[PDB]
Amino acid sequence: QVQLVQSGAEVKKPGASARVSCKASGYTLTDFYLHWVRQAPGQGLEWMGWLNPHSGGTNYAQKFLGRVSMTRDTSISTAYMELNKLISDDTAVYFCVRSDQEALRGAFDIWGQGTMVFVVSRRLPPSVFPLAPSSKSTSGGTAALGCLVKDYFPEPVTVSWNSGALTSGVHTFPAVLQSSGLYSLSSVVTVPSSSLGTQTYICNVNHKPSNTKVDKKVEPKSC
Amino acid sequence: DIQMTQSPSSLSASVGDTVTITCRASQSINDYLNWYQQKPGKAPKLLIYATSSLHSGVPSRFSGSGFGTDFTLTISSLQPEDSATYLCQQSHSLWTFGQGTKVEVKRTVAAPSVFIFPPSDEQLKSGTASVVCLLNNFYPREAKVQWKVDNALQSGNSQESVTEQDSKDSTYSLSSTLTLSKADYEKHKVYACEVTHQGLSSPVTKSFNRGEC
Amino acid sequence: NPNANPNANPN
Repeated sequence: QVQLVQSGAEVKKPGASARVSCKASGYTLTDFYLHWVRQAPGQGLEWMGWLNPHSGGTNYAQKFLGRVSMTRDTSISTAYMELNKLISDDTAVYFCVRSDQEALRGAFDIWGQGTMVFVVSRRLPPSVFPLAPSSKSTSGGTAALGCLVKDYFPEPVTVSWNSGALTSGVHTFPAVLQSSGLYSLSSVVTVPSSSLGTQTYICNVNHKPSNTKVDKKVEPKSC
Repeated sequence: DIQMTQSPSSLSASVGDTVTITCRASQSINDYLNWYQQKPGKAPKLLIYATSSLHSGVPSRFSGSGFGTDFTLTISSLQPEDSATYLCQQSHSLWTFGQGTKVEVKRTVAAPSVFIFPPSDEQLKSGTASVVCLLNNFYPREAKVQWKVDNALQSGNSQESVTEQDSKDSTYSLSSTLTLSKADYEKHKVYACEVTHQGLSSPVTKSFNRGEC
Repeated sequence: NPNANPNANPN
């Protein structure tokens, strides 16, 4: 179908530059204005500017003038955004998004999936501890288990279970800020209590800011 | 730049209710006003453009009105999958988004299932001990967790986090984590989380004895 | 109060 497909996350030091690519699929890139919009954690969306992919012309928000470049390669239907002189406040999800100036009066109908840009100076990889299932976490045929992801910085961690094969019943909680200034969260899942003897449950914790990954097998405890 | 504000910032309503969200612009945008739905971890989806036109695929439950600097999004016959943030956006002179209005969809009361997790041996090697209490799939969002260590009520050593509302069943889940020093943890026997909630006629206590796990 | 954004798509 009609979509915009973006490149993967960027981990950058302050003062560096972040590059995001955006590929048009199912429509002709040069037929529509291509916008960049970012969303910092806990905040609303912020329009950065647009690219005319036909002409190469642009219109940048004044906030980003001198810092942002929007370009494209029409031969591979791909647009690019580069943001220079990164600061911590640039940590955000960056979307490319098409507008329709005719039929939709400037509205934004096709959005990319977003690209995370992490501006990282200090970093601490997470400690990952099992939340073991037991009789104390079993209720009416259901057992709960999980992983505690403690003492990391900065955000975010992402957590999958069984390498993405287990998603039903997973709750990965919003992080809390500890008094230390480090973050912590838990990811939990409910499964049939009958499954504890035959299924293995492994939480996969990715902390891109520190380029670390931790897998932890969660086994039952004898209470 | 044109500034956008929305009111209220959050609201709660039952299935079948009609809710209205207002959007204001700092100067006139004629009818170049669009509405989007955003769920956590997703890109926004276009709902309405040019103040009142429904984008392809959007039910007539969604309605828009207004002009100049004042606009309304109306959701009639609210559905569970409507639990989300609704954002307005001007497209008259550059583009500006409102900060969003959070919409919670009420459902029948659902008491939490309660689960407790003792600290791992691996964490005890780090010098701390965290005990986790999970309250699963409940509504409404208000719940209280009280920690008790050998029947003494705790305060000041726990942290709580709540999930976003589920788009399918309209429930929440909640974690409460009690963190002690290892030295303090090893000096006590019974660890308990005591849960209260509209759906519970008396508190639910889950507990364990240290060393038994 | 005319809009300041483009009235046509690039094509």
